[PDB]
Amino acid sequence: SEVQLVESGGGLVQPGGSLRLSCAASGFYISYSSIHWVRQAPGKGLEWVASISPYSGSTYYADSVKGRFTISADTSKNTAYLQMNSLRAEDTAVYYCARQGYRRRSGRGFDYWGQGTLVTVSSASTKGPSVFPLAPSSKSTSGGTAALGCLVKDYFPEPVTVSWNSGALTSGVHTFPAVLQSSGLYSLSSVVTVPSSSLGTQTYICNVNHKPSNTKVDKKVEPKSC
Amino acid sequence: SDIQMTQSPSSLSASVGDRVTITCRASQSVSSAVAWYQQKPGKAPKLLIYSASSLYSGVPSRFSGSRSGTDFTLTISSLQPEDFATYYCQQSYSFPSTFGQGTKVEIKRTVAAPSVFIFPPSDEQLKSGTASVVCLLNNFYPREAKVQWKVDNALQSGNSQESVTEQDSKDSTYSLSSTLTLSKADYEKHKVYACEVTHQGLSSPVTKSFNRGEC
RNA sequence: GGCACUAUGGGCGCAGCGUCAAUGACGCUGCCGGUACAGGCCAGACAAGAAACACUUGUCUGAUAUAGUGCC
Repeated sequence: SEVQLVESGGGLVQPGGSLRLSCAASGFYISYSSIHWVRQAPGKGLEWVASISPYSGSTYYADSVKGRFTISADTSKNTAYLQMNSLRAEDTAVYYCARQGYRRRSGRGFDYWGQGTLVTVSSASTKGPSVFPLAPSSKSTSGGTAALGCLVKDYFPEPVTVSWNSGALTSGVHTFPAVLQSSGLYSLSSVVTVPSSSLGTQTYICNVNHKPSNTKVDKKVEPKSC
Repeated sequence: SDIQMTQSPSSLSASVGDRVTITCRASQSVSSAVAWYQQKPGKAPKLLIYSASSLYSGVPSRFSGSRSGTDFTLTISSLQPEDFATYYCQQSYSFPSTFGQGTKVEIKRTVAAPSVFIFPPSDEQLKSGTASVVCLLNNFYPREAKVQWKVDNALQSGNSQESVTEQDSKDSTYSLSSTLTLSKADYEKHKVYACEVTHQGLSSPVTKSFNRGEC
């Protein structure tokens, strides 16, 4: 129960820049097991990166990182490291370090993994969102209900928080995953379905919060009529 | 050459009580150096099977591993509700190590057709010089869905982006959002902007459209 | 790769010197090439050590091997 691994030190870093992840062990002596780094791109799968071997310091790399990354351990500190160099837009991910088990107990299976650190690489500066209403109307009514929403447009970095009527409205909302625009910025929309007859009777406000740029935006969404 | 790990199915929709088998095939012999994982959204992976058939300590017995040469199938005898997640095979036969791309297991329910909504660009955004045209497909199952944008009947490519929700906690349906991006100028050069929605619950592809400058 | 044929500087002939090459091959002599037992040692294979490689320690293959050719 007492094995634990705590990554630390990830962040934003510009393309070509460098960043050193940490991997603190506790509950076991790090020296007698093989320690890995695995990465997982946003929305993608797990991608093995690196490993260093007990008693030998034998290190290994995946092709996509070879010659840039430098896996190491420091047994006086019970910690493993991942030095990352000439980082690329593709290197954006959450990084896990992992303990491969004891040979007789778990083969070469990875029996403990950290909770991951987030590594984001971009040339994009921080930029607060534009919010543009997605106005409800006909073309957005399917009988008793209407769809309406906000576009959170051209912000960096993740995440934003989107609430409706300062949190008072929650059911039937969908806030969508951010999508990365080829400009290096993110952009998402959030939609709410309401009973159509409430369009004249209940006001609706999207509350868009983007702490990195320290901007809070309320957009009243109003119907279009004719 | 690096060993290839390719999984099937890439996603699988099943219900509690189902016998589920995920298959995975290595590009060379990897003996039994194959590990399985369960990963749930936002959390870190959890080991299920090592040595391709050794049930990892503390993992419930409905999980089992199996091998025929380079064929590795992780099978769950009787699906339980906390099993809905992503699964991974891994070879640790040689460095570099290789993971499969992943099999997501989603909840099977009755076919539900999308409700389609479209939203023309704001007066506010158009003032900025950009026009984004948004199509929402609401509360459908299964996930598979064609969104096809037409501007004066011309099929659009490379100017739209899609986003999908995770299967809903309460009706186990999804929602998708395709946004068309245009320059303001590209927008005023045309009149009819349309969303074409093609889906299994629909008898034929449904379309929602508008005319630039409509009340 | 397997088979069949054929040949057989100790699995470790070197003073070695080169070369390719990043380390085994290759080449070049020169001695010695007699015979066998070696010791020792090395390499491959495997196993265990908190152990993918490396290491330690244990057995095992090193004419059941090695090589040229022929053949599918």
